Amino acid sequence: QLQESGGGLVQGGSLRLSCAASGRTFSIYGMAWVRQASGKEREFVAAMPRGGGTTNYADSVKGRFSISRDNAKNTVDLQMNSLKPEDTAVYYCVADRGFTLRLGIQHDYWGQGTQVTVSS
Amino acid sequence: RRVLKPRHLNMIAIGGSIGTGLFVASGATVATAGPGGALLSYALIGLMVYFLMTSLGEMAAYMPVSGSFCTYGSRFVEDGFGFALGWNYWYNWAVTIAAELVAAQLVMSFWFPEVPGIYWSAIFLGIMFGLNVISARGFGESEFWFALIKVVTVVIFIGVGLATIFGIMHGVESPGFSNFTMGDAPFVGGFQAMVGVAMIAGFSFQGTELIGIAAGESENPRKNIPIAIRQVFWRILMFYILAIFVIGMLIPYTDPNLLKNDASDISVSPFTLLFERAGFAAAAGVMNAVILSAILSAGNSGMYASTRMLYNLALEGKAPRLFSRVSRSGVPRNALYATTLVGALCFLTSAFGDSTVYTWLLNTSGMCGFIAWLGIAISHYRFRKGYLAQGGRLEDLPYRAKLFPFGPLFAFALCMVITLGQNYQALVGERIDWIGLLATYISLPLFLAIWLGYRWKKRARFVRYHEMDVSPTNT
Ligand SMILES: N[C@@H](CCCC[NH3+])C(=O)O
Repeated sequence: QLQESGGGLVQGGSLRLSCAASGRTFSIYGMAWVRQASGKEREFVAAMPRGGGTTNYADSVKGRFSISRDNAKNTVDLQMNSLKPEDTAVYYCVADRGFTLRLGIQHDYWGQGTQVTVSS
Repeated sequence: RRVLKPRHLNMIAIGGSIGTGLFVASGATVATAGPGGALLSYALIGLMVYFLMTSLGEMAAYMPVSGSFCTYGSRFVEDGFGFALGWNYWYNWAVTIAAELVAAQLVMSFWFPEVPGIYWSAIFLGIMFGLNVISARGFGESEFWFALIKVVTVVIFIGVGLATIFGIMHGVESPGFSNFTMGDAPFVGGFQAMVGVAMIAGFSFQGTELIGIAAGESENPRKNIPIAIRQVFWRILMFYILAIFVIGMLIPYTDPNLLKNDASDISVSPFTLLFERAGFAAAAGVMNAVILSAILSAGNSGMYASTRMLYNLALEGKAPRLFSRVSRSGVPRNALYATTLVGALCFLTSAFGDSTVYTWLLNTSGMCGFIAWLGIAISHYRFRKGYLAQGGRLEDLPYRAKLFPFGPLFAFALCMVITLGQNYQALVGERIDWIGLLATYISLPLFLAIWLGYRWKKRARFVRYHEMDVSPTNT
């Protein structure tokens, strides 16, 4: 249903990660990206509708990440800048169905996810 | 037999007035001009349609004829004007049939997206041709039942939307006034988008002006006109406003599943989308099947009406005599063949896409309807001016208008500016060419050519004010 790509090892620069969806997806409202560390509570990161009229971030990561969409591959892209070792975690690309942009760390559809680690 | 209750007549009128504009074109209008612009455009179109229908009802009440507004246009302005109006009406019905076929092909998707829709359109056209050539006895009952089903599903949609907007059922949040204000203002685009969606808004309200003609059959129109006017006008306006408001508020304008020139994926009707995104599975399929059946019935009814009106036109000396020949059962054959040949235009989707062809057909139908509205408004204005010049008493008229000449003038100006501002940017730039002008404006050159040819071949001029038919005829 959902696929994520673009992960790897970053020394602390900038990196873009892409998420794509399978067929159907005509009963969905908007997607989101949520991180979690090794043996740590899930923490919301970003959220955005597919069409894209607004974006929602987290307080600790405001002004550093940029979530948008690309029509070349029709995929949701997230650009992370000024990456730091404290952000080493696994990201899940999720999405919600309804009439309103649902927030929180609870979602219906889940993907494989991508693990990102930062080395000194 | 006037055994039908007034409520039955009102619901029949409501079912007849409702077309494909609310089912499919509403999403495109919302995506293009936003909720507020669509609401304003629909309100203006409704007011214009109300004025035009009131004037037509007054015309029918004063002098009833069996030749509809074409006879009025012929006998009050010029014979060629009425001839061109009739041919434009026939072409409008043909374009409407083509648009119905295209819409059926388009809504046929979302169930089998891995097969071209050309085969489905061909099968539907063949089935319609077979039904038309076999018999047309069950037309009235089928039309009445389909109108009842359409009214029922419209009121069900209104009720479920009103239940959802406030929020009573569990498992779904209340969007509130969030989808309205998001990025761009509800009034998105500008003058260009407004006049662009004005064509669709006018197309949606077309077809409901003939009710006044029915009101011309009343023995005492004095009391029958206001009741029907009030009921039909209020019901249509309330239903349209509520449906468009619900669609605009519950669906964001930047939805990829809406009809546009560039579509990321397939597009579905807002009525189906509301149930599909509500988490209630196995319920959108029934509504989609109902929509498909309604589209098929509307297309069959339109084809039958176009064939019958073509035969009636061929009965007189206007059309060439090689159309009134009938078979042993009396069903015309040449008219049906011509209608099928003209409606075969819907096969260009395999070479030019789906959205563009549907938009072009909608634009052509709206332009033809606007030409007809301009003609009928001019005929009504000339008739009233001639009657005033004749000195006839105003109390003798069974019906009248409230504000004159505010009615005909305002509608004429609005229609003219809407028609003219569709593609004004072509002449502004250095590129002029002819592709855009031919693609956008095609009914006007044909109408002008037909009128000029008739005037040249008949040598006819305008009708004098003091030399016109004034005394009504009793049938
Ligand atoms: N409003 C009707 C008729 C449109 C064409 C009128 N000439 C419909 O959408 O079905």
